[PDB]
Amino acid sequence: ICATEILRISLIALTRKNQLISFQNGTPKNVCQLPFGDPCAVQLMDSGGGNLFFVVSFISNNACAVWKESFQVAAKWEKLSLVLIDDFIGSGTEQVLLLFKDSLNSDCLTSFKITDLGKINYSSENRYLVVPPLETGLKVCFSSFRELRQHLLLKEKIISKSYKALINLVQSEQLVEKIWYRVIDDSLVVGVKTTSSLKLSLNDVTLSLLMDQAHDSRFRLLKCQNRVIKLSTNPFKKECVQIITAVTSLSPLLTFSKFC
Amino acid sequence: APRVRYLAGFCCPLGGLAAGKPRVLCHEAEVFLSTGSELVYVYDQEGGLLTAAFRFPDQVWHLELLAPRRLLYALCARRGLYCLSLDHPSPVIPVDPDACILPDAALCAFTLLDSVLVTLVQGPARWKMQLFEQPCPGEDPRPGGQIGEVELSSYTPHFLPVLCSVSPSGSSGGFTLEDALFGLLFGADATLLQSPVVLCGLPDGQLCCVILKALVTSRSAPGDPNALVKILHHLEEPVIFIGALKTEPQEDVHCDCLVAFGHHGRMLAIKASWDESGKLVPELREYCLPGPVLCAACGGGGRVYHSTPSDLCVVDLSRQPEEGPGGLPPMLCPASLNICSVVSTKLLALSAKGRLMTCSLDMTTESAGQKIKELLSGIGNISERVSFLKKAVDQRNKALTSLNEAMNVSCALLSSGTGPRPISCTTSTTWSRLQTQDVLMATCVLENSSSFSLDQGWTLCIQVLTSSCALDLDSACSAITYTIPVDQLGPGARREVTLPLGPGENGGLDLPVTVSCTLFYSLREVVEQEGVCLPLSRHTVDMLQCLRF
Amino acid sequence: MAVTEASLLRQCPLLLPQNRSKTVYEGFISAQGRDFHLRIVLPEDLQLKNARLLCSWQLRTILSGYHRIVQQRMQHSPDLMSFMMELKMLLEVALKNRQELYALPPPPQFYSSLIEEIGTLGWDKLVYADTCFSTIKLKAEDASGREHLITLKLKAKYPAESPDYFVDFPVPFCASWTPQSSLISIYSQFLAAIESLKAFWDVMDEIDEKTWVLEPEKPPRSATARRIALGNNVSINIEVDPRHPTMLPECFFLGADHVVKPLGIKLSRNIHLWDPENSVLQNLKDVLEIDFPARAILEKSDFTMDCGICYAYQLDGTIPDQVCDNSQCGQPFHQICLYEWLRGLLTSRQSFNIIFGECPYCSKPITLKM
Amino acid sequence: PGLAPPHTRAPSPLGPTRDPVATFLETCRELPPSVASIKVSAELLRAALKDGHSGVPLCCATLQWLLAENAAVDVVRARALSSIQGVAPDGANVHLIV
Amino acid sequence: EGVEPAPWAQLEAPARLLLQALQAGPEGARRGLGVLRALGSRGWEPFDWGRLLEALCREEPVVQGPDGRLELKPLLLRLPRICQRNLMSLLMAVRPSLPESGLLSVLQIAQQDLAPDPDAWLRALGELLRRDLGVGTSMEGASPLSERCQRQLQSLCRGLGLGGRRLKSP
Ligand SMILES: [Zn+2]
Ligand SMILES: [Zn+2]
Repeated sequence: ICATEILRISLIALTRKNQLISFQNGTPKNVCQLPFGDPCAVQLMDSGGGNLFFVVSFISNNACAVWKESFQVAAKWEKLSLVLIDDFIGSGTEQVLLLFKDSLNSDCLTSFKITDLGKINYSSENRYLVVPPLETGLKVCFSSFRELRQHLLLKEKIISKSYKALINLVQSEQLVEKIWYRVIDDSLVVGVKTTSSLKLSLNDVTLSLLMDQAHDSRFRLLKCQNRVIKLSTNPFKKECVQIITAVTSLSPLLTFSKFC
Repeated sequence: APRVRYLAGFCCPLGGLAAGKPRVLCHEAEVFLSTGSELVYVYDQEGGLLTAAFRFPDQVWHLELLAPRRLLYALCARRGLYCLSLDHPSPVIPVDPDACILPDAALCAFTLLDSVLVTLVQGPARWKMQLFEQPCPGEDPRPGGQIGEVELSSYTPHFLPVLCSVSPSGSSGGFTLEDALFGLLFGADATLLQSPVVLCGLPDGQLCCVILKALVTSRSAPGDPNALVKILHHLEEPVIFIGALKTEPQEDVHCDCLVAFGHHGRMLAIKASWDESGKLVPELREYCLPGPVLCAACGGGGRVYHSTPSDLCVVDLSRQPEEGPGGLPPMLCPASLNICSVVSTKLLALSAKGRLMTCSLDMTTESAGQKIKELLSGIGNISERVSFLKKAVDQRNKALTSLNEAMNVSCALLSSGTGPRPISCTTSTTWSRLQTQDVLMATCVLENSSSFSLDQGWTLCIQVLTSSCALDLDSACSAITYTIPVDQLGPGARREVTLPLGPGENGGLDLPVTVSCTLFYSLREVVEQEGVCLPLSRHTVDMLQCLRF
Repeated sequence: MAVTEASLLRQCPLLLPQNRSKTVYEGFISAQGRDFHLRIVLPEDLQLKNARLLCSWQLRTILSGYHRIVQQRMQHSPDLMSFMMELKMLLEVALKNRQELYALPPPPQFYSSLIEEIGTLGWDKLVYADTCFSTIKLKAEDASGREHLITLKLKAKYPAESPDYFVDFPVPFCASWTPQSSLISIYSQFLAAIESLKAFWDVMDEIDEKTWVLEPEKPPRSATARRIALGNNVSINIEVDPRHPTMLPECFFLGADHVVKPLGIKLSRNIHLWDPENSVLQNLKDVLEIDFPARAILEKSDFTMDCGICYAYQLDGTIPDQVCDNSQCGQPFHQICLYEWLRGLLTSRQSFNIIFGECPYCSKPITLKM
Repeated sequence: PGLAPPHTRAPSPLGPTRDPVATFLETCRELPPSVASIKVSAELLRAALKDGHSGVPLCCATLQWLLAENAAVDVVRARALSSIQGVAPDGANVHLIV
Repeated sequence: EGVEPAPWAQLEAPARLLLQALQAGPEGARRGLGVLRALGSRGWEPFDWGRLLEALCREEPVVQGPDGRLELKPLLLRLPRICQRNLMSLLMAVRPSLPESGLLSVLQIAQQDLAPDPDAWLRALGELLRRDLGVGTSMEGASPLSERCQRQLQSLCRGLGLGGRRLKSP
């Protein structure tokens, strides 16, 4: 588990099929896939601003690190006596420490490697003129990363802004209470319950259904027959109930097990 | 050598410690710490072992300290306000209720000046500032009797308020300002009385000043709020920090700047100008930093160390006056909330995990080869992430392009041009044959004349509404509706749909029947309820189109 | 397209109209693979004489030095579309000018491959590399035992395009660059040019050894002229052809009109005796029928005592009198030359009969009293 | 569709990329042109196509006879085309030469 | 308000001095040579032609012609016309010690391809530099002179008895 709100838990998992899956209140977002098999554990690593990893350890003495923000194996390691996650250096950002097998020596803390997966990498003919260039290159690369993230945030902000702009471009009292749907045999029945404001004497209303084209790769015209339903509530003022309903076939829509 | 040392660790929930409440203090070499729990800890900073721990009841919400009297005031949440002698005649120690002073059991905030105490207490709608004596002679630690109260009538209600004391030069855990800024903000009364002032920042985001000398009241002389409490600035968002800085640094520092900070990152800075008309004016700047700010502090020379959920960052106001934009380098330490800054630069913090730590800012043969190897590995590691983010950016650009095409189509479709150019939909009736009975079908041809391509995200919505005029008996079909996705239509292209209108039951067709097309754009599909419809044509089928000779 | 309905899409795709009436545009503008934030509010009508245009501080700092031009273009420009075209053009110019501050190479090809190639060379060669890794400089040796340098300047794509090569030696250096070639290739070309130009170097080194060379001092390797001194208060300048150094040079004489005439005469009479199998000195000595002095004065060789504007002594009776109040310049001038120079510069200010300004050579305060 | 009478912009059919039950199964669980030809004697085809209606003696009348039941035979009668590229019922293309 | 800075304000000081010297009439080129010997004499014995020939192609904006027209000019066309002519004369003088990559970018400007109101002197010194590199034979009638002058000179030489030499080789 990762976080909790009010009950809503955000949660990493992993499975027998060598997966690594996310969940945000029962919402399997952002699946991954892992190279090695028989996984034991995951720990988490922070590494700096936003650079969350998940370090995954396996039964077969090996481990992987997957980079959140792109559920993608950023690194793999082998033979791994141990994996530890902490600040061994003194920088104030987590590292990962990897211990390599005792075949080398009859001692534990030799044959190590410490790696933030970035600027920090430690392990167990002038050439000095080249160095400050490379250090400046590392710092420029890191700065470009830190700048791209912010640029990307800004693009998402602008896209949101312009969605809302469209919505106000075409255009308060709730014309509709709420929606409900049932399945009878091979029909979907979707219905919506109106309010006082919507006067079916004065207004022809319909109720269309629209398939998400993400599911609908094809030109299936989807058809819907509409009824209105007035029922009087304890007539034996007195409340009427108008509701509006649409009926369609199901089996054209469960090709991908699912639809929205 | 190691710029960050870890001194001890504490209990973190999932995620980490919440903000507002955790507090770090330093006297000389002791450090006093609350994590928003029932405990307050004392660490000797030489070897970071805990000398002592103090179990309060109910969530310590604030701490303050007197060095000369060797006392420590603390605020339990729904109980009141405790005082503890650090001499204090297992290392855990429960606090006895003898130490409670003014058990107001509703006080949300407090501060301290030389011989005076200031609280701030919640009630119903109007919150109220009070002011108490605090006995100068070393005696039984008592409050004394309240000198004064007020009611912050401006405030009508997670985020506690904050108080800050501001004294001028000539007249204490607060800030000493300079005479120019003091007179600019608080006026002549305060400047002549040499009166300390109290700044209360509230969760509304208002930042109110109170002069203390003016706050002397009784049951025969009630405090007038509109006279006595005044309002500097209204940040839209809650307040985290108030401070002051010696910009132009060129213990008792005579500050020149007044700093405030919002949860969401509205910084505010005020300075003295005396510019452009021969008159003293204030230079405000409402900056807008990134992040939800969690904590802040103030260090030597116009620097303001703050923290985000990402990283511990820093801002400099030192140099028109102070600064146009605020640019803020991280210091490559994690999200420390609860930061304190002592000057000698050596700051203290509580990591949002739960760690206490002391951030201390400030050739070879073939090891140079290993160094080159490490540097190349580093650049190769980062580049493979920069790549991914570039591709993400390409896709967000693609989203923006599609949306732009959408808005252009929409504006053309909503506009009047005297010819329905951009997208049209004609219908046309045709009688056909199914098994024995002739049927009446409608072909709805959609045509793109203009350049605009209807790429993925658009869908036709046709609706055939039978006879109208709502009856005694709600019918079995008031309308049929069809939807089809439009994909890769483009310019000059044409789509065609035939629909039945004609008698399936009873051999009876009622006229006029109106067939109406529309287009729906979905914001989601390329990546309150969100979509837009646009109104293409509307054909009525009447008898004359349905006759057959 | 012609109308601003599809031409605007095609030429600024990431500008999204917020409002229905296309009056508020917001979004990003592209220039040299870089997107800049931008919000451009029009009035209720389509007029740019008054409009708002806000930017990110990145874009403002990048449009430093053109604010007046953009403000003028807002008032002068008919349409928004053309204003955006002009703004993209202007951004491209600003970036291509300040290419120092704004760049990022592709490391997976670049940073590793350059070190691989320098290792292929050998690390005894390289002497300098800049912190942006743009400039590098390499060394080579003559068979005679002379050090000669070669500067390269590298782009974001080094192996794709040619790197700019700067070399001292006087003949134009030609380097056949391929995308397959590398630093060893250009270095081999450099050694080829070195072994070719060996002979010219030998001649000029022999002169610099055995003569009181006068007015180049610590000469570069590009220099083909050498004003040699001989006797007293007379000199001979000599320009040499690199391809044919030992061949006769263009040569002539400075000094006293009564001393120089017999030298020109003797040169004319003996010029047929030149032979390009001996040395320049060994030919000059038997042509002019004299020997040279070896640094008759090594300390007070010569200090050019001329106007430092007109490079003449005796301009219309006047002498070089006005000097610099500086140990490192000491450059004389004339009243007239220095007045005409200083009356131009923006720094200079004139009191009643006084002008203060910067010395032309060293840019230090110099005073002229007419 | 190309040789058709109207020469009007019709969308191309492009039959389904998968059967829908096949799509269901794949989702829930996660080149040269082929040719055939015949030959036949010109004498046979002439004597069989006698009553020479119109057009070229061979290949065109042959194609008219091959498509004599198809609705779009009058078009080919006019244009006198010895080759065509039709589609199919299943969306695939088919080109038939004589 | 209407103060204009010198277009060599932002350049390397020695280049600034050179371009200040060449401004000074027909004795501008000799003064350019005196300047270059007076920097062989000083601490920086080499002079960075490769930097000056980039700056000479660098573009900045101007507004000329009507009241309003934005155009981008390089330095060579933005600095004073006598500085231009005495520059190109000095580049004839020190051609051999110049980088060709920069020179060609300069000569392309001097050629003034597709311009109204050209500089005949700049174009002619362009041609005379091309001819001296050996990349501007050009297979054209691209001569320093005008068609007018070349025609009025054919017109006169036609009135003279052609000589027994054979210099053109048919
Ligand atoms: Zn002079
Ligand atoms: Zn000087």
